[PDB]
Parts: sequence; C-alpha cells; structure tokens
Amino acid sequence: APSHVPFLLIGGGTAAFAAARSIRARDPGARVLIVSEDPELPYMRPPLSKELWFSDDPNVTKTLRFKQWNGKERSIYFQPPSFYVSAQDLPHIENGGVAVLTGKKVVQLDVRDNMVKLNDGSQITYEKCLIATGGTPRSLSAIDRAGAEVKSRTTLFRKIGDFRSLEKISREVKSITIIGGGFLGSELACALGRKARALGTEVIQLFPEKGNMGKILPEYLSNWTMEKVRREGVKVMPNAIVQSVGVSSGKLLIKLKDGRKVETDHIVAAVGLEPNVELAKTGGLEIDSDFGGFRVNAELQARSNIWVAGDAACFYDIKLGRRRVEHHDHAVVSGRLAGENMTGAAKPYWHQSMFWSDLGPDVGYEAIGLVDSSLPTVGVFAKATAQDNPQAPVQGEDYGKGVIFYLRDKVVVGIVLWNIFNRMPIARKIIKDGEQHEDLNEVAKLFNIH
Ligand SMILES: Cc1cc2nc3c(=O)[nH]c(=O)nc-3n(C[C@H](O)[C@H](O)[C@H](O)COP(=O)(O)OP(=O)(O)OC[C@H]3O[C@@H](n4cnc5c(N)ncnc54)[C@H](O)[C@@H]3O)c2cc1C
Ligand SMILES: NC(=O)c1ccc[n+]([C@@H]2O[C@H](COP(=O)([O-])OP(=O)(O)OC[C@H]3O[C@@H](n4cnc5c(N)ncnc54)[C@H](O)[C@@H]3O)[C@@H](O)[C@H]2O)c1
Ligand SMILES: NC(=O)c1ccc[n+]([C@@H]2O[C@H](COP(=O)([O-])OP(=O)(O)OC[C@H]3O[C@@H](n4cnc5c(N)ncnc54)[C@H](O)[C@@H]3O)[C@@H](O)[C@H]2O)c1
Repeated sequence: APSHVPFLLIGGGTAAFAAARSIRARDPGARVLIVSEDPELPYMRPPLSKELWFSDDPNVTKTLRFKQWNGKERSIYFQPPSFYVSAQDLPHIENGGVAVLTGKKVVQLDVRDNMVKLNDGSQITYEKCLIATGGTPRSLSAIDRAGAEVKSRTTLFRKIGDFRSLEKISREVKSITIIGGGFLGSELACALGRKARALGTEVIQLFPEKGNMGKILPEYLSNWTMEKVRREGVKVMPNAIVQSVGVSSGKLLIKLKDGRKVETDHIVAAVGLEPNVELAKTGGLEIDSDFGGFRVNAELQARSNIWVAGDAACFYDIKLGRRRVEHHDHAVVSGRLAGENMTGAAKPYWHQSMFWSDLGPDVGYEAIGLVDSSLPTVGVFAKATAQDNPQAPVQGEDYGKGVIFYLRDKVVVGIVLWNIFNRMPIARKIIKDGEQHEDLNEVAKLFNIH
C-alpha cells in the first residue's frame, strides 16, 4: 500500500472496475489503485442468482464459470488475476496499471487533504478519487431481534460466499423460504425451484405485496408473473406480513400477522439494500434524504477531485431528473463515465443505462428509464391494451408479449420490454426524444405489437 497514488478507487465491485478500465483507456499511462473491503478481486454479481445455478458442471461452485445466453462460457471475474500489478509495484512499474488492495476498508476521508485512512492505520493521498462502495443487504427486524438459533438459519445474499453456502444448503435441507418479492427474492426463488424439482424438495416465497415485483410492475402484470414463478415449483404466499420467527423442535417457524404459521429449514432474506454511505460522515459529503446515497451532480461529481458511481450514487439526470439506480449495467455506465471525467472529460450522464431479469423460460424482460409501479402506466400486448393508475386492466388475460410505458405528463419516462428482444435501441430513442405522444398504440408499433 503506497502513501500516494494518482487515481484512488474506493470499493472493489463493478463500478470501480469499469472506472479503472476507462481511465486506462483515456490515459494509457495511468496509475490506479482499488482499495477493496472484500478479499475477492472484482466480479460481476448477476450470475450468482441466475446462470451459476443452471450449470450442468458439478464443479461450478469451485470453477465459477458460466454460460452466457449465447453459448460462450466465461468466468465470473472481470479479468484474470495475472492482469493486475502489485500494490507495492504500482509507483514504479513502467506504463502503470491497475492494483487491487484486497481486504482493507476505508474508514475515514479527509476531503481537504485529499487523503483516506484505512482500518489498519495506513494513509493514502490521491489526486482523483471515486467512491464506489455499493450497498449492504437490509435485514428484517423480526430476525434481527431473535436468537442465535434463528440467526444461524438465516442468509443475506450478495457475495460469492453466499452462493456457496446457499447452494450447499439447497442440497441438504427439505424446505427453504425466501422472504421478499423484489429482484433478488424472485430470481432466487426460480433458481431454487428448478433445483428442488430434481429432489422433490420445497421452496416457499412470501412477501407483503400482492405479487412479485410489486414496486416495479403494474398489478396485472405482477400477478401474471407470480403465476409463472409458481410454475417453477415455488409455493408463493403473497399478502404475508411476518410477525415473528423462532425455532420449534429444530425447525424454523415463521408466524404471520394473519395467524398462519410457516415451517421451514432455512430462510433467505431479500428485502432491499442500504447504500454504503459511512464515509459521508467524516468526509462531510451531502447525503440525499429522498433517494439515499451520496448526492452528486450530472457529471457524478461531489466535490472537486471526488466522484461517486454505482449503487451509492444519487445523481442528476438532465433528461429524467434526480435518481439513484441499483443495477449491474448502471454500475458499468456510471463507473465508465466517472473514469472519463476523472481524466478531464467533463461529460454529463446521457447514455441511459438499462436492466434485465428472468424468471423461468416465460418471463424475460428488459427495461430503461424511471420504471416505477407508482407511476401511471399504459401497456400494449399481443392480446389486450391495458391502462393503470383502450381500457382498464383485466387480470387473468394473456400477457406473454408487450411493451409497458411509464408516464409523466404525456412524456414516456420509462419503458419495459416484455418478452421482446432486440428493440432496446428504440426504447432509448423514445426516452431521449421526450415527446408528448398522442396515441401510444402508435408508439407501440415500433416494437412489433400487433
Ligand atoms: C445476486 C445479485 C444479482 C444481480 N443481478 C442483476 C441483474 O441480473 N441485472 C441487473 O441489472 N442488476 C443485478 N444486480 C446488481 C449488480 O449486482 C451490481 O453490482 C450493483 O447494482 C452495482 O455494483 P457497485 O460496484 O456499485 O457496488 P458493489 O458491487 O456492491 O461493490 C462495492 C464494493 O465496495 C466494498 N466496500 C464497501 N465499502 C467499502 C469501503 N468503505 N472501503 C473499501 N471497500 C468497500 C464492498 O464490500 C463491495 O465489494 C444483482 C445484484 C446481486 C447481488
Ligand atoms: N435482475 C435484477 O435487476 C436484479 C437481480 C438480483 C438482484 N438485484 C439487485 O439486488 C439488490 C437487492 O435485491 P432485493 O430484491 O432485495 O431489493 P428490492 O428492492 O428489489 O426488493 C425490495 C423488496 O423487499 C421486500 N421488503 C421490503 N421490506 C420488507 C419487509 N419489511 N418485510 C418483507 N419484505 C420486505 C419487498 O418485497 C420489496 O419489494 C437490488 O439493488 C436489486 O436491484 C437486481
Ligand atoms: N439483454 C439481456 O437480456 C441481457 C441478458 C444478460 C445480460 N445482459 C447485460 O446487459 C448489458 C448490455 O446489454 P445488451 O442488451 O447489449 O446484452 P447482449 O449483448 O446480450 O445483447 C444482445 C441482444 O441479444 C438479444 N437476445 C436475443 N435473444 C435473446 C435471448 N434468447 N435471451 C437473451 N437475450 C436475447 C437481446 O435482446 C439483445 O438485444 C451487458 O452488461 C450484458 O451482460 C443483458
């Protein structure tokens, strides 16, 4: 660990890596240090809830290689270890390169003196710095307030480590319960459901909302989705409010506020994330009270010499207003954009990032913009043409293929492409134009629906 380094990147996930690759591309001589709390070198997370589960290789938990949707096999890691330079070496080695100081944590930040202090006492000074701290899984107070007995049987899910433990458990218990109906809970339910199909074991998913992906999708579509998650071999329990959790003769017992009791062997809790904003205290950086995370401008800049990117960044979108996005692709785009800006670029966030998700073979979608079920929607499908806050939506209908528009005024500000491939460039085009559209059935033709 050197005492000075030109570019300091705090946090060793997706955003930070994208930043490093970007800086090097715009300054082929650059010297970049990543300080990373995790012992692991930068890796992507999506395969931990999706592809690593569907691998036919039994060695998959050691190899950590997966197949992409298009044949090509690869590693979970961004680069092979042999592509980074030592932390000690980084000041000298000609041409520079990227170093990763693994297993250390930044615990104090002094913006005045361009300096960080590590948890071991080390101090580093910097010319340019990026916070890319990500966030931590939220906990359930019903679990927080229980005993060792309970907590020992409870998983949060974020790291490679978590994928090794849960994969092991799935192979040796009879029943697992997922608590949460968002992205992680739902994707996990499917992966575990396809696994339980072989052994005839059970998988329960329960949550407060009426159906999966309640905070993202309109009610009709969220309902349609839940039915598909069931068909993956999952026992879905909507409208469940967890009251308490204890053990009874070696088993977990979940008690719902409705009087029902759920018995199970293990619990995974997917109930959102808390953005990692500890450094904001000592650094004296503005936190956003509405969205959470560090408040930064359109260029991801907080103070001079310091930028924020990824899950921890609340930024200004010139086109869609202030936001904070927590998705893989956004981490890449914003990390890459901060890299450019740390090497003088000065460009505002403009190329919109996107996301995607899959729940069994029949639910596959991509999305862009402000995609929030609390906004008015207009949806258009190969069966019906439904509006929600050309008529009001009917559950039980066929919703296998369509596009859903999310509105502010007459302006489309978010789109979800529902089992439709290869039309993302047009979704981008529509968000960018920001026209007040007369008839959205016209706009929908752009996506081949009809
Ligand atoms: C299982 C899983 C599946 C996902 N799948 C998808 C998907 O399919 N599609 C999609 O769009 N998104 C998905 N996401 C989101 C994706 O994982 C991105 O990683 C995340 O949105 C952005 O990563 P980031 O670099 O901003 O933060 P992170 O990847 O969280 O990295 C931050 C790193 O900083 C370290 N750190 C924190 N504080 C400090 C500190 N103070 N000092 C030093 N180090 C610190 C943390 O340990 C962490 O390693 C998924 C997430 C998970 C967990
Ligand atoms: N495909 C994807 O984009 C994808 C996949 C996996 C993970 N991720 C990321 O992983 C992170 C965390 O995943 P997540 O699904 O936990 O976050 P999330 O925000 O999607 O989940 C929020 C869900 O937590 C549940 N919840 C909140 N409070 C609860 C409570 N008190 N009791 C019971 N349930 C409660 C609700 O069901 C709510 O919908 C997110 O950043 C997510 O974007 C994304
Ligand atoms: N779009 C997706 O469904 C998807 C899937 C996995 C990962 N990602 C991630 O998103 C980022 C860039 O997005 P991208 O859209 O250019 O990724 P990509 O390179 O996979 O896109 C290529 C095209 O493949 C299309 N496609 C056609 N048939 C598909 C199928 N059967 N299953 C999945 N996709 C199919 C997608 O719609 C996309 O337009 C990358 O980080 C990538 O890893 C996207």
